[PDB]
Amino acid sequence: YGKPGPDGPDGPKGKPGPKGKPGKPGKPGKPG
Amino acid sequence: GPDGDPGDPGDPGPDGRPGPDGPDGPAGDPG
Amino acid sequence: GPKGPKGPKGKPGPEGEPGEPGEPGPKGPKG
Repeated sequence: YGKPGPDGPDGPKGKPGPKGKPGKPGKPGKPG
Repeated sequence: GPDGDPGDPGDPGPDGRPGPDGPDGPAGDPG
Repeated sequence: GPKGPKGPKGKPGPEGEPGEPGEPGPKGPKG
């Protein structure tokens, strides 16, 4: 029989990740 | 004999990682 | 002459894009 066939193509790109988590809460305000 | 057929497509890539954190909140207002 | 063996499976696709940025952090408590 003949030569082995060429490698198949790369798979498709995965889906985008989830939204990031919310930022860190601000520090407490100054009494002043 | 003839060359073999092309291989199957690879698996789908893994879904992406989570987005970057939101920006840190500002400090509270003064009293 | 028979056909050669089918080629290797493709490699895994690219990893997905990272998600969109998270929401802004809340303001700190008032002083």
